[PDB]
Amino acid sequence: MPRTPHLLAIQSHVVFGHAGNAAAVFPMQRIGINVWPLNTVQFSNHTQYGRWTGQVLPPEQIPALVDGIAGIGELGNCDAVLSGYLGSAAQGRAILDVVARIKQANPRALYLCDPVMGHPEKGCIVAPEVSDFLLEEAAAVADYLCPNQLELDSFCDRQPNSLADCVEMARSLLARGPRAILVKHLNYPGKAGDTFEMLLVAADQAWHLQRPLLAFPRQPVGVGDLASGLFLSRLLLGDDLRNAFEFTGAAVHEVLLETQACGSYELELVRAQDRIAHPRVRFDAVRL
Amino acid sequence: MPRTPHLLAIQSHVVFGHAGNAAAVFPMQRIGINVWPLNTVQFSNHTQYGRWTGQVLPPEQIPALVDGIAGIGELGNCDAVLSGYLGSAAQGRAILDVVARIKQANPRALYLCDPVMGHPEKGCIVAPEVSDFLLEEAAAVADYLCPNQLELDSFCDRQPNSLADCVEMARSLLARGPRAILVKHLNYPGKAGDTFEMLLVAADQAWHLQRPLLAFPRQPVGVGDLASGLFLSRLLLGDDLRNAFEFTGAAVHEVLLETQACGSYELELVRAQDRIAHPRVRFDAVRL
Ligand SMILES: [Mg+2]
Ligand SMILES: [Mg+2]
Repeated sequence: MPRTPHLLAIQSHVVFGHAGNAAAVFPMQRIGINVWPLNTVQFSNHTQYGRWTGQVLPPEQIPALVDGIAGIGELGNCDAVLSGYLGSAAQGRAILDVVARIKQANPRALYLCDPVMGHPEKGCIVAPEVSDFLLEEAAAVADYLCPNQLELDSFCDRQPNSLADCVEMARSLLARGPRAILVKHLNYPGKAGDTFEMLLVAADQAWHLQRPLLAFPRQPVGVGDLASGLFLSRLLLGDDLRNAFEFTGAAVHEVLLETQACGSYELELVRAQDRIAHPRVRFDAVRL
Repeated sequence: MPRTPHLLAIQSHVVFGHAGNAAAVFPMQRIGINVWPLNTVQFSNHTQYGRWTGQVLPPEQIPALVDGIAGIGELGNCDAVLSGYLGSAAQGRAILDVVARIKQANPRALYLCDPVMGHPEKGCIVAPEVSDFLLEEAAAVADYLCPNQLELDSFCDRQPNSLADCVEMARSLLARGPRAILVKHLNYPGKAGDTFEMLLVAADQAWHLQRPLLAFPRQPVGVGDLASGLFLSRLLLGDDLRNAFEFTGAAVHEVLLETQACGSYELELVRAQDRIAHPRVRFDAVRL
């Protein structure tokens, strides 16, 4: 059995429930990744409850922690950096500094950026300096950029007419530097109302993944965090682009099926773990 | 399949490597526990490297976080509280306040205290107010108290002549309130030099567990954290005292075997995970 990959995950932490690192870390470890969790905040619970308690790490604590890891000579063992929601451009910059430092120590390290500008329940909830930093700075250094449709539309300053337009939008982002664009959640006029769709676009290839949309009274939080981390993990474990894409789609569906069957608002990560590791159902990606 | 237990784990976090919550959380989730990780610190790496970076949570942030969970109405779902190393008596008190609040919301909740006063590599490294708080306050409310021999000897103000004396020492701690005393690491005159031994003592019963001591150039950190969390998890999953005890012994040995076979200083938790969930070898406890 080959060496276990190492991944530095720089996101929110919640004590109860699942969001950010609390949505991603356990699933990635479960499928064979040594995760280094750098928690950018510690809250009681995620913000979508409309109430929470906790303090946010000042952004300088991010490169300080990485400096500590450099101090024990371990930074070269890091195979990837993963980021998600950012509370400020200052936090974003601290993350990019850490990405550059890790790439210095290991030139093969990957950076995956999950740009978060809001959620479908509300709209854009991020300051212009955050959305501007994501496009102008993070996208310029990210190996993999993983927007939802909201961020895709903002990045491109374009609203799609069709699935074709979403494909061209993702393609147009490649000119910025990333080797692939994962659109983790599609929304375009004429998309079937009962379907959850994803796109993966590289210069090489374009893939469309379709699965049934599950009904919930309240949209569970951290699905994007889960998808991003699993996708990156699969790539570190040697999957090609299409197989990482299909695994992610299949594993996220298992979590959601378990979450739904339990009547839970929080993702049933522990209960569904065997089906994260080995999903029963595999939805095939279609080439565009 | 029965409901997944919930456990609040209130300990240190390290970004790289394994100690405190970073030694315990993943293994407990892996065997079927929903863990609520409340990180009392976030350091770059554990302190036994002799260098590290990070800030410590002020102790008032502990009941504040739990207050947040109460605010979303979830505190009653907590089945256990787990603590380990304490940086101050003030931190200890905040943990006990949280234990009392949880026991109010769920009278069946268990508190397991892993009292940490040092490690065998050095000696006692904790202030008298910490070691005094552990005995006088934590032991008075803990359902399960899990000392190493160092803490057993300090608590009893007694040095053992034999294994028999260690048994009587553990027994004498029951008068303080705990339903069982797990001595996670035994050391007494005449113990075989190549053996790792544990005791579990309840009013009911006394068990001795023996396994081979593995050779390492540097003692791996977090073995006690791993053992405490697995033990408690097994009890939440319905094991009796002897079976929780034997599972813990077996699962910790698998991690150590993988850690040793890799030539690693840090615990190989991810690599060994299938053998945490289902240990190959089971060492039988012997009744005393
Ligand atoms: Mg997200
Ligand atoms: Mg310990």
